[PDB]
Amino acid sequence: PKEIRDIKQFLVICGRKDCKSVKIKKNVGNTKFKVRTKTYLYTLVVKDHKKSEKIQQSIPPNITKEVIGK
Amino acid sequence: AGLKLQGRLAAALLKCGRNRVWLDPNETSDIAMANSRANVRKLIKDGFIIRKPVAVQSRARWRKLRAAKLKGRHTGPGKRRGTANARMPTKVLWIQRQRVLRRMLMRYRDAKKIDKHLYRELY
Amino acid sequence: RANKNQIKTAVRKMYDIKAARVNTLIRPDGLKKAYVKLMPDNDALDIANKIGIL
Amino acid sequence: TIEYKIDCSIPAADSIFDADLLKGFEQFLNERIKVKGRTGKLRDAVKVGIDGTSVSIKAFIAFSKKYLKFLTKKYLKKKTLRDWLRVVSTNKTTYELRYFN
Amino acid sequence: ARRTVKVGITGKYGTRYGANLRKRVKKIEISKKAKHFCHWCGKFRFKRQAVGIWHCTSCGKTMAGGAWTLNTGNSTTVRSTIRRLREMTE
Amino acid sequence: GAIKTLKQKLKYGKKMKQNRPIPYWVRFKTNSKQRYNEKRRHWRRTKLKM
RNA sequence: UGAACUAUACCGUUCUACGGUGAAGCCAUGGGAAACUGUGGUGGAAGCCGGUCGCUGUUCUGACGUGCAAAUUGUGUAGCCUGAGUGC
RNA sequence: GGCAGGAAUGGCAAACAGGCAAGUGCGAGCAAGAUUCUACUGUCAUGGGCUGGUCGGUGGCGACACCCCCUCCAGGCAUCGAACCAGUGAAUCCCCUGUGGAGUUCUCGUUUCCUCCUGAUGCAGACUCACGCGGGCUAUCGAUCGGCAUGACAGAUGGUGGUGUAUGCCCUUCGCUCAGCAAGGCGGUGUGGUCUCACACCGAUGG
RNA sequence: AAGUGGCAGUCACUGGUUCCAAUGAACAGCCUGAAGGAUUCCCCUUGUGUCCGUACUGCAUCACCGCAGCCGGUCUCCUCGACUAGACGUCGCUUGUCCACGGACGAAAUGCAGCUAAGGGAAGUCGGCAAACUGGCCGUGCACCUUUGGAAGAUACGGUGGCUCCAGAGGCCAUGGCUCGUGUGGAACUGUUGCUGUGCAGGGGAAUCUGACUGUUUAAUUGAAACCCA
Ligand SMILES: [Zn+2]
Repeated sequence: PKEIRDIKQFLVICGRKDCKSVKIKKNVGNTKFKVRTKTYLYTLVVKDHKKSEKIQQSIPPNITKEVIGK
Repeated sequence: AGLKLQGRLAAALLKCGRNRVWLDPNETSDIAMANSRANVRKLIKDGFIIRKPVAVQSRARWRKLRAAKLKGRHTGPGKRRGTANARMPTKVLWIQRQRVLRRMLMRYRDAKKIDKHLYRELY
Repeated sequence: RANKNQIKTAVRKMYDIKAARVNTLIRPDGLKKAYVKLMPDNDALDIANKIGIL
Repeated sequence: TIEYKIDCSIPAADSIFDADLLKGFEQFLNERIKVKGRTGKLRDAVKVGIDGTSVSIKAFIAFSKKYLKFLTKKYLKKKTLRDWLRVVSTNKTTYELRYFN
Repeated sequence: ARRTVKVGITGKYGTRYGANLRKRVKKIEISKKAKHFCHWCGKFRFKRQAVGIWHCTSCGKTMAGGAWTLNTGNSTTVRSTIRRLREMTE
Repeated sequence: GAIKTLKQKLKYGKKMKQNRPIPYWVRFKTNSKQRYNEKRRHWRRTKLKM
């Protein structure tokens, strides 16, 4: 897997035809977005508690946004 | 073989071994009607099959004895079986002595405490 | 002596189903067994009720 | 100054650890709580009180909770109630006296 | 302290093989093990790699000569005779 | 062990297939037929050369 | 016909506790006019020693000797165990 | 078919040597296979289709670093004995503090036992003066200054350039941080009907 | 911000050091350079990855060989805790197992095994055969002879527990906090003199013949003074 440097790289990865789904893990420490392109899972870790909400909004509506958190 | 299949499946599902698995003797019938790993899972969830806690190899004796030995209590000449070099090697004693003394000399050399001629002397 | 490719084409010809993958044993007696994993769109149960496996 | 609780409500509702087995337990604690490895040295370090159906250990000093579990198990053993009750951690700074299922 | 009197490097052989043979192998093995003088770099650095091969750890040179010593005696005289023969038939 | 040749595996499979008792209906064949299978191996008793 | 036991050569490859002892080389140092030399360490050699696995097979002329066994066996006793070692 | 190259026949032979690339849940679920199925997360080798102006360029004093096909020759990796010493890392093992569960409690024991975990992979990061593990090389300076020094258990070095210093440069074993990844696992505590089983909650991501 | 709880054996790597009259493969494959030459400008049986082995056993007490379900033999890998020098030996967690034809009767004689034995101490016997003595470690110390290396652990003497102390080595953070010698020496007390308390664990000395040594050997009666060696 690979990490994402920042949210603009996150968004350009989300804006690809080979990307299919974003998993959203809601941790106590942080919140991370796992984009499943082919050959790689791109994780973006963000610690802010409403930057995560704005990023989940930024995510285009064509992507399956699977929220994981237990 | 009455409950051998169930014991094997339970050992697998419990990650211990058939000698830590406890099959309820008052539920032998329902245990014998298990027939599958799914039903053994059900039985384990129901309590008719248990993972027995690992037996004890307590270390309190060794710990007290070790505290006393560090105090110097059971280390006399009547308790030593191996030669002094086999218990504590003279070579590793020399190695750590040389390292200690060279570290000390080199700390003193880095500071303006000794000349380099005095350093080489003592080295 | 069927290859996995032979088995793929033969499966798609007998029952027009796209095989996602084929794995093959030669079972002890000397028969050759084949698992044919269908594409997710296909349904091995909906195909078996045709073939007669029920 | 940490708080710790031992919840005796489950037995006190069934009249087993209800009336003054609780105060006997409190006195057991006042006897046996060890501070720096000594007994009777719990003055200005540990105060045991009772919020009714649950005992409350207030700790000015670095105190342990597994120690309280140990001492409640000792009191249950001395009162023979351990055959019927279990100490269970239901919350940090809290133990509870439950029944066996 | 001094650990032997006559036996030298031949202490490894202990009591075996005979005194007069341990003598010869001592004379040989002292040289086989010693570092010899490099007439190229001027340092006593030739280590015997194999039989007849001597590598200099400072200069890096690699020379062929001598089973147990860098230069045999016949080699040192052959160099001289060949030199003088070339000198005369220049 | 696990390592085999395809030829060896085919032969072992044929031996497994042969290791079978006579059908029940065979004794009743009018002209008195075989009663039991006299060519029947067992892994313990007799080993295959192979 | 046979080198599946077994003998040996080659190709590839494996295995070798724990100690004793203390060779060369080296460091400090005492003596001496010098050549040389005393002492304390370091170092870790050897078809070196004890000894485990292991291999071999001394002795009891033990067991068994219609055996566990057409050669094994002992709650023994022994040989070697860094090598000309060892197996595949 | 022409031209130009092109000594030295074709193979067999190692399931231990050479030789591309996969890990975890050892599970979704097995009665019985599993680095093979499965869910995730990856890696490798290789093919086809499509879209008057040509010695790749640059930075560094240097060790070097960065971004943007063809022939022949010279080398190298593959690649190689054994033993011994020292170092670092791994897992194992143990200790301290704390948690969760369990055993003992006639007396003592803040006690005894288990658990508290982290794989491949990443053109991710910080060091690499290994300021944790060490070799090589570079530049500057030019030593024994008359008592040579540096660094090692032992070696070992040094005007064929020591010590000291620095944008130092390189490679490698690691280790560490992040992603994988906590959702999993481990020790538990419960709810719901129950069923030919899903949910909830808690408990070191310690030194 | 981004080694580090500890240290033991194993493994890996690293830096070396020793040994050799021994120097410890090849090929495929891959890469770099040197010199030349030449230079039009995302999608596809989820592309291809086809073929064969894939159960279980496997130092087996029943899966192989030995006529067998034979105390024999048979290749490699991993390998915990305590005592200890320990991969010895003894016991224990994990794992696995209670299977070897059994039962009664204190169980004759004889036997095969384990032990003891007064007084004597080889008088037994071809012969000290067999068993016994000794046994680890620490300190002191050690003769003849010698190829100067050894002999040698010569021979020998003393000690060894438990507890309470006294000394004694290092490291990190910053001369205080913390970690900190199971590794040593001394002393006091103590005990029905006894402590390597168990398993384990040299008896020693003095000569003659002989082979120098180490190594080899008749699988299944001879291990030797035989063979080999330098
Ligand atoms: Zn030279």
